[PDB]
Amino acid sequence: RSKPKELPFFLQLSGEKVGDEASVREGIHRRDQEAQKKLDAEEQMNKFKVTGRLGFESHFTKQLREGSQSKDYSSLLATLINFSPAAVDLEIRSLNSFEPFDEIVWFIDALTQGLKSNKNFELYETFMSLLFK
Amino acid sequence: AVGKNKRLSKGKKGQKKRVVDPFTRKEWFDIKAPSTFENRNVGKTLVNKSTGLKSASDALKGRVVEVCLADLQGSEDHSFRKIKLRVDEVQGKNLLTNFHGMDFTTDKLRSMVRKWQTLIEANVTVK
Amino acid sequence: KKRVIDDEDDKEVDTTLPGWGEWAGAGSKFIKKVKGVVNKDKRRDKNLQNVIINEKV
Amino acid sequence: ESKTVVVDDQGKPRFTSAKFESRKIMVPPHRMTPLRNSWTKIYPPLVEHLKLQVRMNLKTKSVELRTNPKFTTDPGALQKGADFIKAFTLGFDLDDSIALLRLDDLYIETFEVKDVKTLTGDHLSRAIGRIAGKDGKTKFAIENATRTRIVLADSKIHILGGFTHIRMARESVVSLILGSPPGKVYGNLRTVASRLKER
Amino acid sequence: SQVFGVARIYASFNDTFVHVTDLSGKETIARVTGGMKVKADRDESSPYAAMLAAQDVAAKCKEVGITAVHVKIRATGGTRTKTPGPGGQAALRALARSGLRIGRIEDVTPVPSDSTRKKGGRRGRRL
Amino acid sequence: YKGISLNPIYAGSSAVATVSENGKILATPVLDEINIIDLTPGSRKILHKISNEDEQEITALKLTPDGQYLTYVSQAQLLKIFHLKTGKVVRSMKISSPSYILDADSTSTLLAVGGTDGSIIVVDIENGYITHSFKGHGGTISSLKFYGQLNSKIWLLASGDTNGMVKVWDLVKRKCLHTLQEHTSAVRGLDIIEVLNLLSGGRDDIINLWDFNMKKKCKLL
Amino acid sequence: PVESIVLQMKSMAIHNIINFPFPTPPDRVALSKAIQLLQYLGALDNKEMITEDGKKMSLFPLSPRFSKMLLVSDEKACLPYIVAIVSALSVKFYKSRSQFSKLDKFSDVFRLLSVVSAMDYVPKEQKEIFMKKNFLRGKLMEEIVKLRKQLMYIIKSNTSKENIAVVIRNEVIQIKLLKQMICAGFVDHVAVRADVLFPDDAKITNRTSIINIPYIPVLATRTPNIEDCFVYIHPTSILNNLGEMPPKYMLYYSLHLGGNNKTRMNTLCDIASTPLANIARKGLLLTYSKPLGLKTVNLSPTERYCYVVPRFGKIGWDLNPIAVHQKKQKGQWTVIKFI
Repeated sequence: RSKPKELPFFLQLSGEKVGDEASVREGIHRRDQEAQKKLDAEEQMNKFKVTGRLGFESHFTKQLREGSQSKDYSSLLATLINFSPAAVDLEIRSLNSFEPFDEIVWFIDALTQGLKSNKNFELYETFMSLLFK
Repeated sequence: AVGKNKRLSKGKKGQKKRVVDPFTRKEWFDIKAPSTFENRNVGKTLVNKSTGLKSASDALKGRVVEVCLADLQGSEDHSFRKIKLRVDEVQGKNLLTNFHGMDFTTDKLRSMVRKWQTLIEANVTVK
Repeated sequence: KKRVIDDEDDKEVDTTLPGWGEWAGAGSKFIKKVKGVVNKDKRRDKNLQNVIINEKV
Repeated sequence: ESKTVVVDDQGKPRFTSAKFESRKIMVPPHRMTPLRNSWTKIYPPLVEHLKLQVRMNLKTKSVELRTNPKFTTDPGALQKGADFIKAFTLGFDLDDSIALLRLDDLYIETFEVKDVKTLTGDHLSRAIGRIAGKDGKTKFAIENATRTRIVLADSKIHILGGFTHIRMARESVVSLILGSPPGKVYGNLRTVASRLKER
Repeated sequence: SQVFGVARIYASFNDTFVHVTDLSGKETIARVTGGMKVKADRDESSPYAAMLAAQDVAAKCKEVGITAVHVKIRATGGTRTKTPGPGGQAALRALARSGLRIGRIEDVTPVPSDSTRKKGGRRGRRL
Repeated sequence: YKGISLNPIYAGSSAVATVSENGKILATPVLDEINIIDLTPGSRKILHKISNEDEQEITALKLTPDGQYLTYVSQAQLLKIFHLKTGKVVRSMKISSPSYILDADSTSTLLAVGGTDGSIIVVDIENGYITHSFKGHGGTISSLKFYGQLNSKIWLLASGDTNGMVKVWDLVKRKCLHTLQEHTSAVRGLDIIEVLNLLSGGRDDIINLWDFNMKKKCKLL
Repeated sequence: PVESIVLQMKSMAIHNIINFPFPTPPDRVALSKAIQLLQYLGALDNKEMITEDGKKMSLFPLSPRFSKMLLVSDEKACLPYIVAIVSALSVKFYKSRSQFSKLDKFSDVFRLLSVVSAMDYVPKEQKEIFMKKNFLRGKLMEEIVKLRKQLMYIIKSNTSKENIAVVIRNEVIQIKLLKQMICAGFVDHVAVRADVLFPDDAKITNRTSIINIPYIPVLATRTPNIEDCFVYIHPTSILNNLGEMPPKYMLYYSLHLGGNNKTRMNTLCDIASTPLANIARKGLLLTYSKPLGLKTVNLSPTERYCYVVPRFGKIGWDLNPIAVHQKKQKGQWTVIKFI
């Protein structure tokens, strides 16, 4: 709801638009728009070309992995509470979902430990609802 | 019309089966122009059959072909002119032809006739 | 200065029409002058360093 | 290419891999002056979008369109250009003949007043007067109604447009020749234009 | 090199014949009709009719092997109209697109010198 | 009411029907389709109708002496080679000349097409790529013929013209070996027999027989 | 040739290759190394099934690295040079060696390319005076030419290439594509030079022969023992303690331990970030990161464009951020094409 709002030289007309009722009586661009959308996304990607060297592992997943190694996610709960909501939704949607399901199992472990910790209960349950979303 | 709502008439009661094989039973013959012209060899015509050598001879004796002098002489400036020849003797897939008549083309005649001059026509007979 | 000089100078157009002579086509292949308001050498801002006099005005 | 044979299984062999055209068209002098006048807006679509070598023999008063064996692409380009120059020769406007080049189903039809009804002189003058109308009003009415282009020569008349469009224009013109007043034929024009706009 | 046939294109007012013959007009290679290509009675005088006609005629003509054709268009002639119609122009375009080598275009319409009466009457023929 | 529709088999287009070495198979053009029918004593049936397009008629078609491939040329200047096992067109390529004569080798490895312009092209059947294209004579092709042994190194390709001419070519060298002008009209049929002797049926009246060699030894037998 | 034999088993439907018995079985750790190396090379996926690449390698009767060379070089169209390379590797002297090392192209694969090209350039016994000027071996050189014509015939018969005129003949050059295909052959033997003992800090102080101390960590995650190890250049290679060198990574042939307990790489190719990215992408080691201010358009739940920094990695090193058009299927964001 908050996204903003906004010829060939050889014409190709059809037998009804021109006077060709014989071809009418015996009558026998969405893909262009898809390719156009591919072109606009390509324009966005070649537009942004910042070559600043950034880290491989992000801070959130690094802290989550460290919490799973330590078998305690207290620091992860801390940074989760301190996150910005857009960052929360971007990270939760960009979890990794493979066949071992390591990240999802660790996230559920963290939320169980948090609900046992009994602080910001509204936030922990809305985090789990966002995960199920 | 070959439509299903074309009302049938007396018409197509008894047909024939298309088994004549016409352009296999027909035969190609090359014609040739008199020596007065430059490029004599022009085209090939179609004889109905070869069982009748009389048929080939009579059809080719009756043939009246027509060409244009531009293509006959290589100079395309004789575009408007046109001659008619008629074939009169045959010899072995090769025909000898002679002169029969002449004409212009109607586009040239209409482009000649203008609106602020007088036209004069002479109409003679000779031998 | 270059703008107004090319403005006021006498033009020379090429009225060569492709066509009439020979094959003017994609495969392979009549000049008149119109006097301007002044010639480039008849101007009265030559030899003046920083002056632009418009003879059209 | 070199030539060697490879004997496959089952003894099979194995090998490896290894016209210009011209038209001419005349031009009458009364349409040769506008040809010289607006020639520079004629040859660019012929040479750029059609790939058609153009000459003009002013010694024979003709225009020649020759297509090149390698530079051109489409076969029908030559016939399209010939129809283009033919429409301009018959006397249509330049943009309208460009439209004939631009589309593929525009046709040109021609017929005469003595091919409708034999008229003798002064009546023929009044018949062309009734077709033309005061300052081309009836003529441009037929134009705007049926989406066509009408050219009145001395006697011959020319209609450019789609097939059914020039058919309806021919009907209206023939009724005008037989003597229907411009009020009645204008009412019929706005009726046929109403139903044509609705469809 | 090439071989030439004569494509006589009779663009009638309510029909269209595309008759291809050899030189001299004796042997007829192929012949069609507008209605016979398209099964209606309005559409027997259509550009679509002429296009289908010329496509199948060019098929038969290339079958026999004639690469190039001189073309002789024709209107109905007589005391009727004397100019070839949209059907004829459509047939010509369709032949050129079908790819027979077009050699030379003529318009042999029988223009009466001094015609008889026409079918209309004193008030006018049509409408 | 119950209704059993009986359909025509060899109708419409003037192209020859073809069979393999066994009578078990047949391929036939109806006006746009190629019906394949099995003939077996008693249990003659149909296999599958191929339905490329109703517009263009089949110009020619050929089925190899083993029932494995079907090669057909339609009205547009292209050849479609079609697998018979899977029942699927394997390849299709334009030839830019309306082909009318298709001759396959006894072995299923080579098939040659020939049209009206005079140029012929011979294609490999299993892999649809043309080995070589002969410019040929300037006349319209009326017949072709192959000579190939099962395990050999010499292959001959003979073309019978609308002119009274037969051009025999080497295939492993691709040279105009012998140009025999003997007939007066088209060569409707051709043949090559083992020693070499060559037969040519010229449609006017003639059945020519030429003694023949790889070298310049070729006279009228 | 255990990589090729397990390739043969996979292409002929042996799916329990550890459990597959022999009369005399080879080393199981060795065969598992072969599995992981071909999985990295791209003949096999992470779930051990064959690929189209592996089918082509099984039709090829030769080594997997060399057949990878031939496949990618048949794609990028440098067939005579690559067949010279594989034939040579299978079967003033300093002024001449510099002239045929051909600055700037530092890799001795390109040097011996210049050798074989100048050899086919020169006619007879000037051939002999040329090879005595260049201290070569004429017998090895004719071995190169006969083997390269032979492998030309081999890949013609395997029909990976287009052949007209059936008999097979041998015949700027796009150096980026050349080093790219050499990378495709030479993975996983990667190494990356390190500051500051390698650059121009070490221009002191010897005359007429300067030493620029090679300080280069070697990496390969399929070989985690030698992963991230300091290496020094081999002296017979033409990069013997050279300096002022523009690129950063080198793909080598093989490591070997020699005198003063010093390890050395055999032969080198000078490579950078996006060729490593393309080749490891076709392979396996490019484990990607989450995308990332830069926009990440998502067309469909399956398809998106995004800016990802990939990891070449007991640890590996990472690379530039690349824009990538990747698809989500089978529960992972696999990569189709680069930007």
